[PDB]
Amino acid sequence: KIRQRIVRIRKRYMGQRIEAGLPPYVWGGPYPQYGRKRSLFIRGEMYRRMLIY
Amino acid sequence: NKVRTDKKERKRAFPQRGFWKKQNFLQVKNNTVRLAFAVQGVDLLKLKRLRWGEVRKGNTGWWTDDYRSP
Amino acid sequence: YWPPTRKDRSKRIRLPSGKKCFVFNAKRDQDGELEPVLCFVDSQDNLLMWFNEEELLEFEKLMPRLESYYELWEEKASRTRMKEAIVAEAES
Amino acid sequence: CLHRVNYLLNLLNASRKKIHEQGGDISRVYVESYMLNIQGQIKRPQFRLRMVNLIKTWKFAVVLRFREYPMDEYFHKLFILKHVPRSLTTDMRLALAGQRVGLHAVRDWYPFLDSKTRFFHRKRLKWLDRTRQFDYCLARRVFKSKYEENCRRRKIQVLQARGASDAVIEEAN
Amino acid sequence: PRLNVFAVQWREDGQHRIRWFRAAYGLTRAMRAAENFRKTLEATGRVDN
Amino acid sequence: GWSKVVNFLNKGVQRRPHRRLPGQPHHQWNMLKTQLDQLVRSDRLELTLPRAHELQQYAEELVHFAKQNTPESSLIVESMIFTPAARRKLFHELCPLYANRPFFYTRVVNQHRLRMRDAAPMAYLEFVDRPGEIRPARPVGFERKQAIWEEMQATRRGRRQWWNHAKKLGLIDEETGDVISDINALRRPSAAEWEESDSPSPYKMVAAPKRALEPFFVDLPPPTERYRKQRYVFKRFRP
Amino acid sequence: SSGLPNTKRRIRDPFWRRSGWWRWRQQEVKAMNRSRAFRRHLFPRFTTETVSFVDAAE
Amino acid sequence: IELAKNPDITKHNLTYSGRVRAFKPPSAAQRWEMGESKYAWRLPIPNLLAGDEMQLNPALRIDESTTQMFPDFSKPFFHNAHFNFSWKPEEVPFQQTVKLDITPWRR
Amino acid sequence: AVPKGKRSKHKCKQRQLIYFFDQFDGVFKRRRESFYRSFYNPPYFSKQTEQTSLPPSVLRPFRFPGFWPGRFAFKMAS
Amino acid sequence: GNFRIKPPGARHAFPKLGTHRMVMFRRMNLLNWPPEDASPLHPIEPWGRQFFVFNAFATIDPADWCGPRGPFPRLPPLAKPAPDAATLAASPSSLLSALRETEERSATRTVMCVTDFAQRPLMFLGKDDFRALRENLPRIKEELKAFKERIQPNPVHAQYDLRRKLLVYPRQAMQRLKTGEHGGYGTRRGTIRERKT
RNA sequence: UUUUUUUUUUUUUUUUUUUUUUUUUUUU
RNA sequence: AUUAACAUAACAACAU
Repeated sequence: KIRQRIVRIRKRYMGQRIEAGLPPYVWGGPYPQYGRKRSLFIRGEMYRRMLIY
Repeated sequence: NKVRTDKKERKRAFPQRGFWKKQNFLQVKNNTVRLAFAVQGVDLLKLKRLRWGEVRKGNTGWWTDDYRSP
Repeated sequence: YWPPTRKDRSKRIRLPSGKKCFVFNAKRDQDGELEPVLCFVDSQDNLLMWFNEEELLEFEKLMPRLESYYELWEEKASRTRMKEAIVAEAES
Repeated sequence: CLHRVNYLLNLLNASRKKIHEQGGDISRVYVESYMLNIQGQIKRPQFRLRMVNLIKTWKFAVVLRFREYPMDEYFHKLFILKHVPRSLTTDMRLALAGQRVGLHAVRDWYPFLDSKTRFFHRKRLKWLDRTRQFDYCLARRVFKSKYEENCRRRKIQVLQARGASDAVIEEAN
Repeated sequence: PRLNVFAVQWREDGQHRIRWFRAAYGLTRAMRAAENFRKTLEATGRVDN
Repeated sequence: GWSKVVNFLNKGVQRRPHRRLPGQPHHQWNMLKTQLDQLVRSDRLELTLPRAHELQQYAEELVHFAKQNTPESSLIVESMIFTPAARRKLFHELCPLYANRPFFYTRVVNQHRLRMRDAAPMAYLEFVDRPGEIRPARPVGFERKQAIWEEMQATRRGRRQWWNHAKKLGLIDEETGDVISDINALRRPSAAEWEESDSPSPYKMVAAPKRALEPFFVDLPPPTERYRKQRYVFKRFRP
Repeated sequence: SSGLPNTKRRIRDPFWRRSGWWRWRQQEVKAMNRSRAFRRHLFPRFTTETVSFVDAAE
Repeated sequence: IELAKNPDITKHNLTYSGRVRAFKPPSAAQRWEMGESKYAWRLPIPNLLAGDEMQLNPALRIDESTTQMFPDFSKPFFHNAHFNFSWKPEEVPFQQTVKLDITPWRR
Repeated sequence: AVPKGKRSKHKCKQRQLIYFFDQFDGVFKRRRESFYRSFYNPPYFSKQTEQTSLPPSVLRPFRFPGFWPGRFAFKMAS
Repeated sequence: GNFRIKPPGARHAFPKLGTHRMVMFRRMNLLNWPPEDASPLHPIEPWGRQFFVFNAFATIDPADWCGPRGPFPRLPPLAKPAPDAATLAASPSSLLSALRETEERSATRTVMCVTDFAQRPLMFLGKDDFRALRENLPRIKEELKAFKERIQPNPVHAQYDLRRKLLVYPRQAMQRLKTGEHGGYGTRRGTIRERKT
């Protein structure tokens, strides 16, 4: 419940900035890692192969 | 079904308290239509709200008549 | 709370237009926390808006640019009066 | 504050409008009786765990009767019986409270203003009657004359409001 | 994921045993409790080696 | 039903102080909290009579704790609002207003009517001493004293009735045993007023009753007329 | 009061009363009511003629 | 009578059916073959033709109401703000790579 | 349980009046009195219905012109 | 205007996803807010706040003003009347054109305006006001710095810490899973099986 | 501040406690 | 247009 609350405020702020048209700046800090699978790396190879073909 | 051939009339027999209202989706759809007319420059809401025999040129209403005493 | 007593504000600065301004601690809209605020009031003592140190510093940088506009637009304004009067005084 | 009562409401309103257009006095019209007539039914299916019930709807027709109270009858019910409607009394009280009338009307409507005034008036009437002081015919004539004069003045003023000529007014009334 | 809980696997006397750790009170709290339980097992010497 | 069960069951039953609401307590409190902010932003709300009698409990406490002007009280006030607009209004328009009002800043008015769709009672929850109020409010403070003095000076009956009361307020001259002649002598500065700090411009503002007016015309509808939206959208049936 | 009908209401019963509403009592009560009702009228002491209503079509 | 029925005025903005999401394949101009070049504006030959008749500079046709200010490269920023392409500009400093750890317990 | 027999007409008749009195004493009578109180106050005006509804009013009409003294209408001006 | 009246093509030329979806809906309401003749908006970093210089319409002298009307009093503008029907009938213009006639205003009042992220008017400033404000800038920085020192931390944190240090804090159970025929004992044991060679 | 036994008190009266009903009115 | 079952209404009654 608290996380779903904080997300809203963050989003609101960001949206306000976008509307304003200010330079695009974000929180350049240590982000978490909610993912587990290497989807991007696994996905690139298929395009490589396809191209080859 | 439009043809009215399925067993969709069974549930309706029993009483109900209320039903859902897709306001969220409807609002969006209305907004999109409004935008599509606004880009051309015609007010749809205004025409959907004005009194039968009412004439209101441009962005005008009750408020307009306030200062326009003369 | 709103009314700043003599011991809660600085000297009010009057403007040609009658608008007043002072410095006092105001509850920010964010959370209601007190911070140094530059309050602006009209002739009838009504709140319009406020700034802070950051905002004022930012604005001070932009002030020069804005000044040119005052001179620029003035010309246009002046010329519009000539365009109106040339036909008003020649075809009335 | 019901929904299905609208059907009755509409009949009532239509009857009042038709009677007013027919020239009868709607202020003296009372509901006599009523009558109900069965029309039919509309059955619908209703499935259950081990049966299929039948759900239906009702259909009825209402017949109403109206009667106009002559002057004679009217007098006897209001003056004697004091069976005045509630609407009239509410109207009177409203006017009095809002100062729409003078001090002279309170006393005039005293016989029909409130229940206490009605009761005391009736007791005084009885005493007068026993004392051979009260004249039935005189009271009836005064009542009828006042009502007819008010009705006539209403129409005369309504006609004068339109700016009609003296000849038109004389020919109309 | 379905049980929404942490588990600790350790071998004692040639027998497999697993303990429950409900994470409803807190993810970090349950994780630290499980880690502390495993460390206590290893320190007291109840894990085969 | 039968209309008799209601009476039969109600025998020897105590009344509830706080009216029950649909939902969990956490939901109920949220509901009331949001409705308090919405009431602060409007000046009158139309609500059911039971609900109107319930929201007034917190409507009074908000203003009661807003006037203290203390860090502690500030916290409690913070703990009862959501949007910044309500905070701004409460702290800039309502606090100055009820400077001299000890309590009772709100009221409930019954409409004596039933809803078309629900057949439910209706009522209005309007603040006291606000523009376009249903009924006027009584004076407080020096205004009250002036009113009382006026009443006294009007007639003998008023004088007699207010004799006792007037003594406390000081409207009676003890040196002569008569009502004070000059009432302006009892004037004192209120909190609402601005303490003393101690043009030929064409852009000068023009005095006007609520707020001043600019010397220029701007093509803009009022705040309440520049943002349109459909109130409700029909939902087509699926036969 | 406020969203609640009064608990101390009195609902009439056409066929029962705490003071007794038996057949025998009904007779008496009806008799007295009729007697009182009748007396409320005030008829004139002098009339010239009496004319009745009749429906020619019927 | 029905103000919503105006296909001529609304153009393709609406679907006139139960299409919640529209579909639009790539355009001719968008495609590689017979497609408008992103760098041909600065060429000598086109300017010759375009003599006091048309400006080929894309910087003179940028919407101001839907564009953000230029950020600093040094500072974090989005890619989609102004970069209308699919390749990292050389101006951008070096970026580091992060590899997910599948078996952190081995440490 | 299940009914053992059929209800007579008499019983139903009785029930009808019982129910009518029950309802009248508790619903209708309260509603009537609540309705009648609103008369003092101005009529109700809805914002939603403004598109078709008549302008607002305060003054109440008189249903019984027979007992309505004082002027009824004003003479037209010259 | 933030939109091009009668634009080319058969589709919108602007994004309609994300925040832009909201912004389009917000801006469509007011098709004429931004004067045709206006300076570009200049937003500030911290809080969405834009500045722009424009020209406002004239107004009637207060002398000739009737008075405040309605809940939002406003002075009337200074404009000339439209052509009358008698002249418009003889005019060669079409009915469509004739019906679409409006007044004519005078825009000769130059002013600076400050808006929010939403381009919502907040305040208006003139040349004299702007010049006057510049002479008091150094006097305001010192006052702001002096007032900054009067702020103190929030005692909420300390009071909560003391409360939790010198008060009780009960904790309830969570996730009380039930069991079927067989009950639990805190720990479970696996099974042992032999291979088939 | 409320409820409860897990606390406290009684174990007396029966012409008592209590109560819906004034009856010289033999044809309301 | 149409019988019964069924549904509503009006009138008629006094040694009570």
